Order: sequence, then structure tokens, then C-alpha cells
Amino acid sequence: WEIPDGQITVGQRIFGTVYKGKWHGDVAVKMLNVTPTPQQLQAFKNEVGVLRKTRHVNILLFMGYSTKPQLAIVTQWCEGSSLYHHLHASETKFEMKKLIDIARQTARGMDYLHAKSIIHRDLKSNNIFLHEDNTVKIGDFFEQLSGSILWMAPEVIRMQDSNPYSFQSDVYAFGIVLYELMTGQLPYSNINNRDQIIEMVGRGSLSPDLSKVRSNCPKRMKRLMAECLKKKRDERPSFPRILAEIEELARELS
Amino acid sequence: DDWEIPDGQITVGQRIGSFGTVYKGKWHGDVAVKMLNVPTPQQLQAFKNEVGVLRKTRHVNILLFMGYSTKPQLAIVTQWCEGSSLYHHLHASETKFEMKKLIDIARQTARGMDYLHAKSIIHRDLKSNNIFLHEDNTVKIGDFGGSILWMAPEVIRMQDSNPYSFQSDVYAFGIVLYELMTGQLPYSNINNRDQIIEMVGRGSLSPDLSKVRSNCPKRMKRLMAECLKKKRDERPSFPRILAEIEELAREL
Ligand SMILES: CCCS(=O)(=O)Nc1ccc(F)c(-n2cc(-c3cncnc3)c3nc(N(C)C4CCN(C(C)=O)CC4)ccc32)c1F
Repeated sequence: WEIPDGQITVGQRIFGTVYKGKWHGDVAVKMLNVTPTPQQLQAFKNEVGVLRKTRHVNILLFMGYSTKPQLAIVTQWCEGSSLYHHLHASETKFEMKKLIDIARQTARGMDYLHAKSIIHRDLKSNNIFLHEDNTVKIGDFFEQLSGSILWMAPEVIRMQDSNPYSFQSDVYAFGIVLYELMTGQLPYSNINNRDQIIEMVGRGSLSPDLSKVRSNCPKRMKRLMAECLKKKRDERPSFPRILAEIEELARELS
Repeated sequence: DDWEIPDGQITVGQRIGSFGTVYKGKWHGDVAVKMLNVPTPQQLQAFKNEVGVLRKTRHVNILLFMGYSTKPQLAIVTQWCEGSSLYHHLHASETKFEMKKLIDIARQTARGMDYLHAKSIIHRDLKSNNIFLHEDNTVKIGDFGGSILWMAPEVIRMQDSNPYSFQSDVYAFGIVLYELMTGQLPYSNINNRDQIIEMVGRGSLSPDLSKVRSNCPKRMKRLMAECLKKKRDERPSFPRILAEIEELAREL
């Protein structure tokens, strides 16, 4: 899928540098300013290999990768903004039907990812793009420092090996996104302190209150959302059941 | 080779077409499954090669191939799009489309065809019925999937022609432009299959450009006529067509 250098035309810039380019129509190319790094080259190869096996309407359409001018990924161009900008920044009055439709499409995309054992580690409402309208597209998804291995303390050695991301973190992020959709605001809106939220969520003391959900939201949706926010990882359900429940609730509520 | 959807995962539904029988199925959301009346290894290798041809297509304006199934029946599974075919919009429904929407549909089809030809892919059955309008303004294109020594010089010449090429595709694109601008199928007066076949084969008949809408620009009609050249070599290449269409869209 390597696109030659001369074929790709660069355009306006809108981590990593993103630019809206023109290549057989509108595309978006993300390149990193480097002149690169072999470690970054291996990471780019792994990211390209992960992105190549993805074909779904609700997943962003990867179109190619370029390596000659700068290590870069070229995908389709979609008109609109992120769900974070729609709900939080503009506070657009979204009908409950549009909310449950966005939820169903996000669930389709996540079920597709998990069916391929692909782990979207940074799933958030800011990485959920709304092409046109009511069309969801998802994107923006080992001690390398070999020399300083001996001098680091057991505090930092143990931290580098940790691998917390799994399907359960993804379903928790999906539940938080459902909270954003239904309430219309970021969770823990009162607590404007990062450290407090981090500590209270790490100790499981704080969870987003489902009481602030909009009155138009059905009860089954809130039940599924609360089920996805289980503190214990194993209690959280798998995404096929989530998609089935969302589709059933949408069919019931027309 | 690694895109086969296993059996039982795909749930079939109502038939929405009957090249191949089309059905709206459910597999990680709404999908569309096209099935073939055919299980033989010789045919299986050809199906695998066709799948490999379909795998090198990733474009917003090209229909999204999502997988192939061989266990219950040999079938191709792609995305599901809400809407109808451009043929249904213009001819069957006669939806009042603004000239901006028409030139945008033309630009999207041109992007898709230029991408296909850039991959050295020859869409042999290009027609306005294979252009689906997802939502109501997103174009999706699909339906594009020896005894030589013993043959006499009379019959050998027929094999050497190879009539399908990029020029046939740009001719079909010109016919699609005619449908877009006029709003009706070409040769509406004749309505005879054999007569039209003969007269177009001898180059005696061309779609009458007088029935074109008044709103259509002159550059668009010029490009359309350039794509309908009887001689294959006179027809322009799709990159130049895409550039001209983009410039005309920016101007208007
Ligand atoms: C992607 C690689 C290219 S491919 O060469 O491999 N070919 C291929 C492979 C697999 C496929 F499923 C379809 N295919 C999908 C829909 C589809 C339908 N509805 C929503 N989304 C998609 C569809 N519709 C079709 N017809 C009959 C039209 C005609 C008129 N209509 C009216 C009057 O209403 C509606 C529909 C025909 C084929 C269709 C393929 F073209």
C-alpha cells in the first residue's frame, strides 16, 4: 500500500502534524517532522500493519502510507468535527435518536476492532469524528532507552513494563463516551483538578453519576452504560453483547 | 487471502437485487452481500484472484469491500449505504437535483474512476445503475469484479482486439455525464436495442447533446463530448478530466 512520493500532494495543516491534501480527491495526511529515527520507523511499520487490516464504514478509511519525504499515513478526508467539539464545545441540541445512532455506530466500530483483536488504547469522544452527520468514524490510535537500563530505580523499572490496556479499558472508555452522549457534558464536571480525578478513579472512589443523564434517555441505555462501567475488569461485558443491546433498544424505541 | 469472513457470522436478510443476488445482511452492523449461483477449486482460484483485485481499493467514493465468504455460498460482503442508485434518482425518481449537486456527483465519480485507473483497474461494467448515493450525496461505485494456436487468422484477429480498456470506461463516464446533465437515458427517441447497437457500432448515432440542461456549463459539455469520441484515442485521460472537473467546480 506504499504510495509513491510524487503522487501525494500536500496541503493546508489543520502529536504529529496533520495536513489536508489532495490525492485522487480530498485526503488527510499525518506526517511527523523528523530527519527519522529507526525506533520510530519500527513503530510506524507496526502502526501501518495494524491499520492495513481495517475495512468498515464506522472506522476511518486508511488509504496508504508514505516514507520518502517524511514518515506519514494518508487516509480519507471527512467533513465535520469531533463528537467532543459537537457535544461539549458547541453544545448542539442533539435529539435522542441522533445520540443513540452515534452510540450504535461507535459500538459497531468497536465490535469490529475487537473481533480482529485490535485494541484501541486511546478511545475518547475527541477521537470520534462525525462525517457529514450521524456517520461515525474512529481514528487517532518495552524499554526503548537501552542505555539507561542499569541506573533506573525499581520504581521506574516496574512502571515501564506495565501493560494496562485491554478490551476492558476500551469498554470503560465506551461507557464514558455514552455518558458524554446522554448527559451532554464531560464526566466529573465539578472536579476541575486532574490529580483528584486520577486518584479517585485509581482508588475506585469516584464514578460518573448516571443521575445527570437526560430525561429523554431510555432506562435500558442507562443500564447498559452502568454495566460497562464496572470497576472490576472481568465484570465488564464484551462488545458483541453491547452492540446487540444497543440495536435492540434502538429498535424498541424506534 | 486474509479477508475471508467465516461461515455463520453473516446473517442474511431481504433480497434487494438480482450479475449476482444482493441481500442486506447483518455483520458488525449493516452490510450488503452479493452472492453467485456457483464450489470448484478451479473457480475458487479465480474467485480468490477477483478478491485480490478488490482488495487494492480504498477510497471514499469507491464502495468499501469488507470481505468474502466461501463456506455457505461464494459471496462478496461490502458496506451498506442508505439511499438509491443514481439511475433511480435521475430516471426513476426524477429528483430535482441542483446543478451543484450534479457537478459534485460528477466530481466524485471522476475521483473514484481516476483512483481505479491509477491502480490499473478496468471497470468493465460502468453504468449509472452501479453508482449508489449513500445518504443523498456520497458516491459509491461497484460491480467491477488457451486454444490460441489452433485459431485461424480470421478468428485470431478477434482475440487481439481486447475492447475493454480505459477508453471504454471514459466513454461510460461520458454517458453518465449525459444522464446527469440531461436527466434522461440516452437515445430516448429510438428505444430499440438492435437499432441502437448497430448505429452506435457504426458511429452513425451519438447521444443528442441538444437535450442537455441549460444550467450545464460549457466546459462540462465540452468534456462530455470529448469523452464520447468515436475514436478511442481521442478520448481524454481521467486525470485531466478530474482536474478540469475540479477547476469547473471551483469556478462555479
Ligand atoms: C465493492 C467492490 C465492487 S464489486 O465488483 O466486488 N461488486 C459488488 C459486490 C458486493 C455487493 F454487495 C454489491 N452491491 C451492493 C449494493 C448496495 C445496496 N444498498 C446499499 N448498499 C449497497 C448493491 N446494489 C445493487 N442494485 C441492484 C441497485 C439498483 C437499483 N436500486 C433501486 C431502484 O432502488 C437499488 C440498488 C447491485 C449491487 C450491489 C456490489 F456491487
